[PDB]
Amino acid sequence: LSAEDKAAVERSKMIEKQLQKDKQVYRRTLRLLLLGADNSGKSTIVKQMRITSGIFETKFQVDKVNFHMFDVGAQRDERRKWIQCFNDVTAIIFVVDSSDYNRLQEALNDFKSIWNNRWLRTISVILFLNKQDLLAEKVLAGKSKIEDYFPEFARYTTPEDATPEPGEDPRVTRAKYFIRKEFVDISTASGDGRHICYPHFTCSVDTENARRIFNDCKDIILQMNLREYNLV
Amino acid sequence: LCAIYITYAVIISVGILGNAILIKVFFKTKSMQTVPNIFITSLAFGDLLLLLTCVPVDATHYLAEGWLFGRIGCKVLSFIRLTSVGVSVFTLTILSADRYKAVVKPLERQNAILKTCVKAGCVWIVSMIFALPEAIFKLLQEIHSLLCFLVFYIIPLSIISVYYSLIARTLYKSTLNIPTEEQSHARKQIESRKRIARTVLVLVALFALCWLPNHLLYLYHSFTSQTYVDPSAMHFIFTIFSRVLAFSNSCVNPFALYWLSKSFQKHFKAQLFCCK
Amino acid sequence: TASIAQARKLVEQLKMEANIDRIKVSKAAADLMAYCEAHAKEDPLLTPVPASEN
Amino acid sequence: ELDQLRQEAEQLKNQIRDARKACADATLSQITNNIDPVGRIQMRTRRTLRGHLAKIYAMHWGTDSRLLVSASQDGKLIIWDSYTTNKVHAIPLRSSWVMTCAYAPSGNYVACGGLDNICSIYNLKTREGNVRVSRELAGHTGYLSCCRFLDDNQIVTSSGDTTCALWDIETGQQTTTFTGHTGDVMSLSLAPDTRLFVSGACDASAKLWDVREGMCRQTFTGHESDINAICFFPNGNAFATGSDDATCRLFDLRADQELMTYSHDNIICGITSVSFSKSGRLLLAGYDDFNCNVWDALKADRAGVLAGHDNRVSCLGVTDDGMAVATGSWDSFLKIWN
Amino acid sequence: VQLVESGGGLVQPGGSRKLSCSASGFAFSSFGMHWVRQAPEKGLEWVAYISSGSGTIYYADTVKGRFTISRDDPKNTLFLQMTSLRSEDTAMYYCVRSIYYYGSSPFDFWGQGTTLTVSADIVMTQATSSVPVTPGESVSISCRSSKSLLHSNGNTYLYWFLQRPGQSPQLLIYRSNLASGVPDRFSGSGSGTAFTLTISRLEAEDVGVYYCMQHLEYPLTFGAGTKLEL
Repeated sequence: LSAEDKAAVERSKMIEKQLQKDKQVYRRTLRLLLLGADNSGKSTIVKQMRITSGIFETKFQVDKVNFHMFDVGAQRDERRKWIQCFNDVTAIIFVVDSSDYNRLQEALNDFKSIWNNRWLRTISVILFLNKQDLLAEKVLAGKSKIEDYFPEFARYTTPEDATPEPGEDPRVTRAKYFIRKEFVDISTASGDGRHICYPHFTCSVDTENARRIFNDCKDIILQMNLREYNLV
Repeated sequence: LCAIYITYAVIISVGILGNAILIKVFFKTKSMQTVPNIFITSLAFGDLLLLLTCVPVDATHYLAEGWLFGRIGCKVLSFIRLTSVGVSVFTLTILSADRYKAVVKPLERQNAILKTCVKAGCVWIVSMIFALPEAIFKLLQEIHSLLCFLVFYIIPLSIISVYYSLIARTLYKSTLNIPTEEQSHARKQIESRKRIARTVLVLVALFALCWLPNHLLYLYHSFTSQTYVDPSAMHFIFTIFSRVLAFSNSCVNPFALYWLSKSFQKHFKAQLFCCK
Repeated sequence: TASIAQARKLVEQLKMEANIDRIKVSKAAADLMAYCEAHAKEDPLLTPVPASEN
Repeated sequence: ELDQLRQEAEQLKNQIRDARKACADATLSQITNNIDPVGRIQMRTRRTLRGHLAKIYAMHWGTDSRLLVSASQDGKLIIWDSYTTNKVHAIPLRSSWVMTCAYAPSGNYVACGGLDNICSIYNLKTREGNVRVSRELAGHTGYLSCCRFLDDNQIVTSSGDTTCALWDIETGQQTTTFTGHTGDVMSLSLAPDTRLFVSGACDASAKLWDVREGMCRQTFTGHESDINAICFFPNGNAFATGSDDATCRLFDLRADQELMTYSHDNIICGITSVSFSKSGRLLLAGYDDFNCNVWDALKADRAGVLAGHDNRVSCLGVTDDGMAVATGSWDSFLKIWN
Repeated sequence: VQLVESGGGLVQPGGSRKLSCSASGFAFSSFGMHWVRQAPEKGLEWVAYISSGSGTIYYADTVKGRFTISRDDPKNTLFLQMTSLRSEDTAMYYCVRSIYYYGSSPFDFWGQGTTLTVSADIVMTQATSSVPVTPGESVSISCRSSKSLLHSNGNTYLYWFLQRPGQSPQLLIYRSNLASGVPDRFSGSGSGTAFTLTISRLEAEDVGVYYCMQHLEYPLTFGAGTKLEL
C-alpha cells in the first residue's frame, strides 16, 4: 500500500475513534420531544425545569443522567413531516391546558392524532395536564361546567380505585379524573400496547416535576430493554 | 420393565427440537439477530452439544455392547460433553449478568457484535480449557477435580441467584411508578413484569435443583467411594434420574424464553409448523 | 385587501401558466428515448463491468 | 369581485385541463412496448459504510464520484471515500436534526439544513485546515427540506414555509423568493443546464421554477398525496416524482403532463427518494418497505430490488459519471451498489 | 498559518539538542509534521515524520536512532530530540505540515527553518543543477526516478518545491495538480519514471532552486536541485 493511502486509512481510523467516542455520549443522553398547543403552558414547564429558531434544545440533569428536551414552537401548524425524524426518542412530552374547556377538545384531537401517528407508533407520550390550579378554581367557581362541552361528564362517576389528594374538593377530583380517563381512552383505542401513555398532573409551582419525566423515561427504557432481550 | 428409557428419549427429543427451532428462528428472522440474541443461540448450541453427546454416552454406558465403544472415542466424547456443560453454565451466567445490566441499570443501555461475540468466544475457550483435564483420564486427582467442578457449579449458581433476585426486586418495585388508575394496557404491562419476575426465580430453581443431583452423584462416586465393589439397584434409578434432571435444564432453557416473549412464541410456532 | 390580493395573484399565475407553448406527447416521448439509446453504453449498472475498474 | 375571480380561475383550470388532455394522443407505454426489455438488474453491495451513528437522512454526489457526503441526525457530516471507504472530513454540526446535505460542484463547499432553519455552508478548502462555517445564512420560517448548489456563490434551498429562495453566499441575503406552493416544500432538484429547478411540497402537485426569473413556468397536479421525492431527468426535459401514494410518475416539461405511472399492488409503503441513472433507463426509487426498487423508465417494469438495507431507506443518489450508486437508510449503514 | 522553529545553535560533536516548532493558525492535531534538513550549499533531505495522534512515526536511515520526534497537540508544538550529533548533521531543518486525504496537498506549508551548526531508498536525479534563462522565456525542468512512482491507484506521487533565495521552499505540484496560491503559469506532466516541470512564462520572482520529492515510499529522497539564474 502507498504511503498516502496508509495515512488516509490512519486518518479514517482517527475519525472512527472520534465517532465511537461521541457514540457513547449520544446513546447515554435521553432525547425528549416537547409538544403542545400555544394555549398549553409548556413554556412555563420549561422555565420551571431549572435543575425564528425552529429548535429550542433544553438540557437538564436529574439523578446523574442527562435529559435533552426539544421544543418545536417556531414552526407551522403542520407537523406530519418533521415529526417523523423525532422517532426513536425516549418519550414525547405532551402538555394540555386542562383548565380551558374550549381548547380541551382541540388538545384531545391533537393528542389522538399524535398517538395514532404511523412513525410514532412505538414511542411513549408523557402527558402533563398543566394548569391544574386554574382548572380547580374554575370548577369550584361553578361558572363554567364541563357538561356544556362534554355531555359524558354528566354521567361520569369518580373512579372507585382513585386516590384523591388531601384537601381536594370532590368536583375538582372528579373533573381531573374525567379528563385523565378521556386521555387514557384516546390513547388506548387503537393502541397495540407497544407504547404506553404516562399521564400526570402538573401545577404552576410544583417543584417535583422533573422526577416524573425521569421515572417515565426510566420505565420506558426498561420496557424497551425487556423487549430487546425477548423477556416480554 | 425399565420404562425410564421412554421419558429419557422424550426429554432428549423435545429439548433437541426446542434448541433446533430456536437456532432456526435466530438464523431465519432478522429481528432475532440482535446483539442480546447471540448469547441465546450460543446457549442453544451448547445445549445441542450437551444433548447429542449424552445421547451416545447413555447407550455406551449400559449393556449395549461391551465395556465401551472405543477409547479415543469415549475420551473425546467426555471432553466435548464437559465443554458443553461449561459453555452452558457460562452462557447462563452471562445472560443473567446482561439481564441485570439491562433491567437493574436500564439507563446504561449500550451494542456491537464484535464485543459480545468475542465474549462468547472467550467463554467457549475457557470452557474448553477447563475441559482439558478430561483428556488425560491417584484418587486425590479426581477428588480435587470434582471439588473444582462443584465450585465451578456453585459460583455460577450463586451469581445467577443474586442477579435474578435483584431482577425480581427491581421488577416488583417497578410497579408503583407506572400509573395504574385507568390504563388497562399498563395493567397488562405490570402483569407481564410480575410474570418475568416470577419466571427468573423459577429458572434459578430449575437450574439449581436440576444440576445439583449430577454433581452430588459425581462427588459421591469419588470422595466417599472410589471402587465399584458391586452394582446396585438403587444406583441405576439414582443415576438415570440424575441424568434426566441434568437434561431438564438444557431442554427447558429455550422453553423459558418461549414462555417469556410473545414474538418469540410466534416465531417458534411458525418454524414448528414449517418443519412439519 | 389581502383576499383580493391573493386572488389576483393566483389569477395572474394561472394566466401566465396557460399561455405556454406545448407539443404532442408522442414527439416528446420519442425524443426522450433517444437519450437512453445514446447513453445506454455508459449507464452505471445497465451493463456489467469487471472489478478491475471498481 | 371575488366571485368573478373564482369563476375566472375555474375557467382557466378547465381550459388548462382541456389543453393538456388534447395533446394526450398516446401514452409512453404504447411507444415503449416495442423496445427490448431491460431485464433483471441484480445489484450487489460493494462497500458498506459503518461510520454514521444516527439515521442517515441525506446525501449527494459531488463532481467527483469518489467522494460522498451524507448527513445523520447525530449532527455529523462524513465525506466518504467510495473507493477506499476512508473518511475525509468529519463536520460536527451545531444542529443535530439535520435533514439535508449537498456537495457543491466545485468540491469546495458543502451545505446542510434541518429544523434549525439555518443553512450552514461548510468550506472544505479552508487555509486553516479545519472545517469552518463559511456563511450561516438564515431567514426561513420553516425547517429546511433540501439544499443544492448552483455555483461557487449561489445556493438554492427549500424550507417548510411553503416557499423557496435563492441565497447569495457572499452577500448572505435572499437573491429571489419563490412562492406558490400551498404545502411545505419537501424536495428540490437542479436541472443539468442549471437554468431551471423543480421542487415538490406537501401538496399533491409540483411546479417548475426558473432561476433567472422569480416565477414558475409550469405546474403539475398529477398526484394523490404529498410528493416527498423528485429528480430531474439527465436531459433536464423531464422529471420523476415520488409521493406517499407508493407510485412514481414521470413528468415531461415539454409535454407538461404525466407520461408513465410506475405502480404496483404489492407496494403499499410510501416513497422517500428518487434518482435517475446516467442513461435514464434505470429509475431508482426508495420505498419505506426497508428496500429500494429500480424501475424501467420506458417499460415501467421492475428492474431489480435492493434488499440490503434493513431500515427505511430515506436517501439515495447515483454518481455523476455513472459508476456506482449510494443508498442511505435509517439503519446508519450506507451501502454502495454497483 | 505560521510555523516558527527554534532551538538552533552551535553544538559540539556528541552533544544533544532539542529543536522546537510552535504551530499556529491551523489545526495542528490534524496535520502530520515532517522534518527536512538542508546542509549548507546542498539539497534537501528528509529527517523524520510523525502522524496525527502519534500513531505512525518514521525516521531516515541517516538519523534513525539518534533523532526522536515527538509532538504535544494540547500545546500545538513539535519537538525533535537530537542525540550524538555528528559533524555531518550540521544543516538547516525545516518543519513541514502534511494532511493526507483524497484531494489533499501534503507539504503545502514550510516553516521558517532553524540552523544547527554542529562543531532501498528511491533515488531522484534531475537533468541539470543550473539553468540560466532570461525573463519571459518558457522554462522546462525535468527529472528521472529509479522506480515508477505511478501506483496501482493511478496516482503519481511526485512533488515539486521551489526555494527562492532567502526563503523557505514552496509547494508547486503535489501529484499535474497545482497547489493553492501558485499561478497557473506552472504546469507538471510526466510518465511513470520521466517527469517534467514547465514554466509557461517565467517571472522575476520565479528564480530559485527547484527541488523534487518522491512519496511512493516514506524514505523520501529529494532531488539535487535545479537553479534558474535570471
